Amino acid sequence: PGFVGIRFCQECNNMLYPKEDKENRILLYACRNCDYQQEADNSCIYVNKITHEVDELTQIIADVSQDPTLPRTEDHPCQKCGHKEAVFFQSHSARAEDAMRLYYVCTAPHCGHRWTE
Amino acid sequence: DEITPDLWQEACWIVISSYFDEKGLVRQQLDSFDEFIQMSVQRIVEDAPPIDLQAPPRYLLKFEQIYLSKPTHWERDGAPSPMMPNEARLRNLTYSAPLYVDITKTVIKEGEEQLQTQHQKTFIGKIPIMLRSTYCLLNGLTDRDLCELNECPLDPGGYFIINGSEKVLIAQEKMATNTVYVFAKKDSKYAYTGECRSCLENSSRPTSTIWVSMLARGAIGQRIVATLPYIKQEVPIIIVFRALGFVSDRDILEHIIYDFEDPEMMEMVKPSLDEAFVIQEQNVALNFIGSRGAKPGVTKEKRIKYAKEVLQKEMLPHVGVSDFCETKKAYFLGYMVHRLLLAALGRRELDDRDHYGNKRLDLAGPLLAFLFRGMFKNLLKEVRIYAQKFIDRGKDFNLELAIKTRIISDGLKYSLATGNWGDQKKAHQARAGVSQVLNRLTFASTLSHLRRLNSPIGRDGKLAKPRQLHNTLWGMVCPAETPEGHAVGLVKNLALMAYISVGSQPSPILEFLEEWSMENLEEISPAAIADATKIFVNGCWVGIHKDPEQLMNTLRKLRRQMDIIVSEVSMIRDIREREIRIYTDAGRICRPLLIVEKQKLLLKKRHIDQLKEREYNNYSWQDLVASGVVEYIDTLEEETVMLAMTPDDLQEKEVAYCSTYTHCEIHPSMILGVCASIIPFPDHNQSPRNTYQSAMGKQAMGVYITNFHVRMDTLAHVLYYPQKPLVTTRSMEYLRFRELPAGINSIVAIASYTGYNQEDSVIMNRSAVDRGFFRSVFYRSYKEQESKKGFDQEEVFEKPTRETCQGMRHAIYDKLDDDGLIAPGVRVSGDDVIIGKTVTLPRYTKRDCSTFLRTSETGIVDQVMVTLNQEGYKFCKIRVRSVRIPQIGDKFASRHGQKGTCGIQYRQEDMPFTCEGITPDIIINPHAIPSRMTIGHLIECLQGKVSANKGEIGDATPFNDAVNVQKISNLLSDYGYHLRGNEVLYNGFTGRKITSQIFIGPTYYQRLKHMVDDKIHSRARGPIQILNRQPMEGRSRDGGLRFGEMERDCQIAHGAAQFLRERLFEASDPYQVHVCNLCGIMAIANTRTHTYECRGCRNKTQISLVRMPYACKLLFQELMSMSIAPRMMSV
Amino acid sequence: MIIPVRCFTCGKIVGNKWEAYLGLLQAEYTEGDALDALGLKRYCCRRMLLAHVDLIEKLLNYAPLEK
RNA sequence: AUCGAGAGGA
Ligand SMILES: [Zn+2]
Ligand SMILES: [Zn+2]
Ligand SMILES: [Zn+2]
Ligand SMILES: [Zn+2]
Repeated sequence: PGFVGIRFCQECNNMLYPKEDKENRILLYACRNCDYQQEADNSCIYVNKITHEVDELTQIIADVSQDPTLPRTEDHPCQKCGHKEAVFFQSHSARAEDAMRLYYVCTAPHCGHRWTE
Repeated sequence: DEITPDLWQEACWIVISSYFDEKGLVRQQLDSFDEFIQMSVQRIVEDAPPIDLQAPPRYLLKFEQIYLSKPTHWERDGAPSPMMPNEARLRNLTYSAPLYVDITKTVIKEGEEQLQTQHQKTFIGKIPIMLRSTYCLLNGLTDRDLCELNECPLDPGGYFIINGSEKVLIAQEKMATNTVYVFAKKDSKYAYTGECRSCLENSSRPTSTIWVSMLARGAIGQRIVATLPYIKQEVPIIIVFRALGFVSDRDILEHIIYDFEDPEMMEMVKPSLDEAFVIQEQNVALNFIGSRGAKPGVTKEKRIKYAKEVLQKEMLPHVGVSDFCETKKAYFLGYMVHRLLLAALGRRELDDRDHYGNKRLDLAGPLLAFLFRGMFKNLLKEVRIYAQKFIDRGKDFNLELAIKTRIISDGLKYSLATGNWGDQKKAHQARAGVSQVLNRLTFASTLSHLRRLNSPIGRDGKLAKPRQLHNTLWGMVCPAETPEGHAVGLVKNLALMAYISVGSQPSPILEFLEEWSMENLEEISPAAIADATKIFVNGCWVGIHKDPEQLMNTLRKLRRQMDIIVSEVSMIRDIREREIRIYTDAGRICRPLLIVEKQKLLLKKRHIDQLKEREYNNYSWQDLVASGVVEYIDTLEEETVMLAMTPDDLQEKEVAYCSTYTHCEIHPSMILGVCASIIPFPDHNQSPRNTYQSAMGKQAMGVYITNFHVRMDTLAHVLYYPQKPLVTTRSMEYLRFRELPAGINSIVAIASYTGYNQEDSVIMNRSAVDRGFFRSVFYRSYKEQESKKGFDQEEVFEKPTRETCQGMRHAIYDKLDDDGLIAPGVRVSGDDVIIGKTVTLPRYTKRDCSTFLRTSETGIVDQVMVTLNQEGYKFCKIRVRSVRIPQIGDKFASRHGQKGTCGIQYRQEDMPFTCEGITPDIIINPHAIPSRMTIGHLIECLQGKVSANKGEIGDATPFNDAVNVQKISNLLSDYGYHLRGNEVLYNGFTGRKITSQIFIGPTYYQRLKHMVDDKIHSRARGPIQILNRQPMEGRSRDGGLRFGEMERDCQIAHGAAQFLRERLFEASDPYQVHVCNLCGIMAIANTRTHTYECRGCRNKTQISLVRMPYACKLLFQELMSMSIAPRMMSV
Repeated sequence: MIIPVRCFTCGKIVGNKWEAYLGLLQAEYTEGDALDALGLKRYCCRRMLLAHVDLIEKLLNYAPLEK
């Protein structure tokens, strides 16, 4: 499914709101400030992930490998570069109950690969 | 090169000693005051606007320079003389220096007829001076020079003398400013709230708090609002953004959402956009803001102007208050919204209110600056009125007469004298407890009071969260020293190496960031903020950077080289969120730490070598800091630091814990404060015991100060024979406990002997007490002055006479001299007269107003001092001396929370004795140990036995693996004693051996201020209060004890109705009234003529006598005052 | 402030030993050996000499009240 | 003497 992003008008740079064209029976995205309209390409207007199945690997950034206060391990080598050392840490993010899961990051500079066991 | 472990315990303590040679214990007070005088006063004077006044001629009156001379005093003749602090203490003067300001008045009328007149050094006020500060006459003086001036060289200073009273400013905690803090209140309409107490760099107004909240779920989604200052209605964030000139939704989300690939943030901001679509231009948004405000202008023009002024001045002043700053303010408000969304999306943690990285300590300097801003503003106002009333007449005026200097002088003096921190008129809005009377009971109490912090949460509050010992207090606040009463956790104490930052300007840092590859916030495009790292300086988002790591490396190198970045500047890199926050402001508590290389200290052996010869090569602490070997780390930068508790942690281990440390503790024992640093083996006690000792070291007797012979303190206790502890910690070398100790090493036996030490009591040796054991002298000072306020009535010191004086007690006045003052060396008993003062009447033409002794004292007059007070009438101080020999009921304590009163005193033949005839000085009960778990008491006793038998001083420093109980026992077994400190004792009464071998040895005991003779009190028909005819309150008033509500309830449960009536009616306030039997209202009785009548009912026969408490009669009359008719109906 | 006259515990005279104790200490005795030289064998009297702080020397840094 | 504030004790 995936989320749906906001899209803005091409004239007033205000957000385009959803609207339906009965004549063609087709979804349109129209600005309620100017008189711009656009043919939608997703057909989905709203998405709620109640389960919150978020891949926290996307929230991690490689720069965290520079943190002296994070633990490092030599037991989980990097699959992308083969570096031995890697920092690991827990989710520590709200809305995540099973947050004892460990996320690893490669400490090699300019690799910054992130993964999970 | 490397310091090996075997040398480490020396090296670290050498380093610590260097610190205390450089800084001292009251460095925060002195540095705060020095910054206030050097910078804050000048900034406050210059930041005031020039007062332009005109009817025509006009005058600006610009203040340009300040001059603070040394403290001086002006006599009645007016001769300025340098005033010494001891003279201020004795004469009840205020140790203040005059502040002169240069004023420039230029006349501008017309025709370019301009001429400037400059009044150099216009006396603008008097500022009280902190002792031992740069502007103190005791500055830079040697110990010989201080002793020449009758000053103690060990006196730390750090306090003011206001009217002879030593006042100490307590550091006040407050939430840090210019920082966004996202909290979540459980019981509120908002789910999340992001607040920012914003305040411009050079303070001129209070903190303007701005909130950016999210409405709790349950229209369609979660709406973001903004509670702007001076506006009593929530305002949507989009409206605020449009009012700042950002009308397009794309621009607003460019400022709020920096990563457009994230639909979660987008959908969570979408409700706010959907709620603000009808408003789409800047003027309409400003009109909406003005309309939602509490002063809605009928015309939209003034509404828009008011909204403009609010959004430019009151909204986020720290971002900038000038015009054209709307871009910076928009970026910052978008950052606030971003932080709120990150909290609501769970991507960031809520901020902790208790984190000391989020707090600031308002010290003497920044507090006196708040006072000085208010007082200088009031002064400029008064000058404006005075000059206006003259130029309205079209003539010149004298600014010297316009400047009524009493504003600044009396304001600072009043505020420091009372503690009510604020204007004297706003005596209830003002916050008390600042500026307390310095505690001079013992040197530890003085040091701790000078290192005292205060959390103004309010003692009434019963939420334990602010009282809890937060994790972040480590190294900054003593974990132990805190009052155990109603202010647990609120009143705190600095740790020994804790340094509160004094403040610095961010200008050099900002300039270097400009020269460096940082990009300003107005010059960037928002698309760059995604991957870039934000840079905040003192809360202001100033720009962004691309490689934060090597930026942090550069900045840390710069700070460690004492380059443009000064040592107290905090530089935190948050990595997961890409902020780099730099702080230079004041109030940041920090502590020094040893920097660590790859896995090595930078403190090599050469530094220890140069520190050992500190007194020859002038290699000091500052050279250690300048070498890049030591660093001050604040609470907020500790979050990014990986500490080593000892260099042993830097060793490569079979399983490495960290292997990437960045700093090291100089010594862990520096987490303790002044009073906890006296506890020996505090890591072998239960922590409440350490807290109770930290409180009880402050009531311990000793020698509170070396120059006690010249001080006329109201109360002072000096121990005859203070001793340094046989078992000491390495921190007391800097507390000067060895030079001014507060106890005696007592041979204490923990035993059950006769039962007179049960339940926290002690048996003392009467023979030891006869030899001066724990004997003290109590000095009490009485002050008096003869006031010639007016010719109506004048007081005068003179030996009263029975024929002229009226209110002359039956006590004899023969001890007085013709001058009316008793002489030193005269033995004075209770109720005796020490000063004969008589006041002229309007037993004729003069009444007796003599000063008696505080009753039941029985001392000897130590000395009498006569001088003139500020206004200049005769002023007397009499110090009376009373020897306090310890007795049954006097409170004693060890350094482990083991307090108790003397149960009984036995002579040396009555006490139990060892085979070599050693009797204990004190016997304490074994039952005081097990529940309390004060094993430090036992280890100290054993170590003290070893120390006394070996001829050394035991090392009881808290965390010392080179000293454990087995080593001490092995040492003690070498001196012919049982290795565990037990001995066979013999019964003193019968001489038989005691079956159980007793644990006996030297322990450091303290005699506490709480002697029974100052507490014993009795009453039998004494004086009564005026309003309700009940016994007075207090020993000093000869008052009665309160039979309270709980006593009433207890006696009701007992069923003792006559005893209850005796206590609550007959022993307190018996009274009689006459009541009308018809209306039940108190009648008029005339018992001499026997005529009783009620004016109400116009009867004089149906009156009844009623025996009621006087308080009940007073209650009924105060109800009749309220138009209530309490009718006592006797039928 | 000044060396006590007697030991608080036993009553042995220690008042005449403070000056000798200091003279032995400047003679490069250890505190234990100095206390042994003065005949303080019970750890109570060793406590008296070893834990004494001569504050009177600091009180004599102030000029008296009369010249 | 009154009122307030502060510091303490249990
Ligand atoms: Zn549009
Ligand atoms: Zn990798
Ligand atoms: Zn009546
Ligand atoms: Zn002895």
